[PDB]
Amino acid sequence: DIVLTQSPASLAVSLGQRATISCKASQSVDYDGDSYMNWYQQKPGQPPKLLIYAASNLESGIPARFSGSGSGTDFTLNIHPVEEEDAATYYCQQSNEDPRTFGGGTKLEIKRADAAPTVSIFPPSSEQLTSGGASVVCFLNNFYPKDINVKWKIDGSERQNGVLNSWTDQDSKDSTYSMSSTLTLTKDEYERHNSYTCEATHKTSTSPIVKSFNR
Amino acid sequence: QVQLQQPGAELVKPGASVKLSCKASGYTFTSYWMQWVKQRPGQGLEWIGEIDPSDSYTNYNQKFKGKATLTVDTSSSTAYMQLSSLTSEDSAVYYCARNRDYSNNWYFDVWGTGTTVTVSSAKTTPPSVYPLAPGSAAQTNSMVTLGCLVKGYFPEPVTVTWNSGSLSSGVHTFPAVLQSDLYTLSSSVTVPSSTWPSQTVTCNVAHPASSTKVDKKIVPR
Repeated sequence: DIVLTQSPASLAVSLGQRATISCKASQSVDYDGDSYMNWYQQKPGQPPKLLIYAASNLESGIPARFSGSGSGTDFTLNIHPVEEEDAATYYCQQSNEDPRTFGGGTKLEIKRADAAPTVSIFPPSSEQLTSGGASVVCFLNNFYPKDINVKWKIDGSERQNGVLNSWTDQDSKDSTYSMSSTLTLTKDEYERHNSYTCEATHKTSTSPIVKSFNR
Repeated sequence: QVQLQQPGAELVKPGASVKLSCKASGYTFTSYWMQWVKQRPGQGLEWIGEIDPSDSYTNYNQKFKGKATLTVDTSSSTAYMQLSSLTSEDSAVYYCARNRDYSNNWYFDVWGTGTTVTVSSAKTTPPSVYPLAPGSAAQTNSMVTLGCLVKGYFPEPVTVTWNSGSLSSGVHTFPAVLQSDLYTLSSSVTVPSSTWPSQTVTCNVAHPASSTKVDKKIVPR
């Protein structure tokens, strides 16, 4: 079958710049001067969306900043100028032969200006405590770049076990990222300590960003 | 309004099978072919096969011949796909999509909401939902961030909305992380300080596989 290869797998472009996504077919997907190459866009938690069909036909409702070109075995998807809402993953798909196949996909990221995180710390809820467990949560919202790390300090001491970290995908109107660190301990562990701290290390600061509370 | 609806999830035992459904509406069902696609995280998209609802003619991807069976019910406008002898490798999100023909070139213009299928001997576990209230400040901000902890559930996914969806701005939902055969996820919403203390803010969580729903109100500490 005809295999599609997309390069690269990840791309970072600045707002207002041009993003070029390549797609290589293993064999010609041409037929009567008609290239059977389709392009889809997929945002996190959403089904794929059709952008272009037959290689260069823009589906109705799709912004004119998107365009597709190519023939034979070489195809490209162009976005110029790139916008924030364009942060997503793009896939090419051929319909020349059976079986129908898709390319590996390319994740597009928008490069913007640095943004320091907004930090919030939440102590366990009374509801959770009754159950014998205790989870302390820290939110690191709307920052850029996505490079960041969190350290948990209990009574001045660092803790590493029982820490679950999760990042969101790039925001669609902001182009920033967000992340949450959750520290889970048993009710007895939590009740023997008084100071809970979560400090973040981000490039927008030479010294850590600290946020804490006392039981 | 053209629509393709699919159930949120299916939890199946290894070696068993399932019948995924996809209800169409807003168009002449028999007027277009129905496509089925498989999506595994990181792997990408994979085409399973197609079926013409007018005569039930099917076309399969060699790779799935003998694993998937496609049928349709022109009476209720529903398309079906049965997956047999499931294995861990069959865990994924399955989409049904409408096909369209342009100068012999076929492309899919409308996609279904997708169905998360999980193959495991593990049992369904509803989530434990907890409210995350700040409970402190120094009058140093105009906005306040509240949150909700959805912990210890299986399998994916869960749906989190704030005030039944009335609150959509300043909302962040973090992808679930699995630890010890159970998923944990959290969500945040940033509202005006004048809004919260007085206006009731609630977090609504739905867990399709367990058919449970939980609404937790955020009460100041």
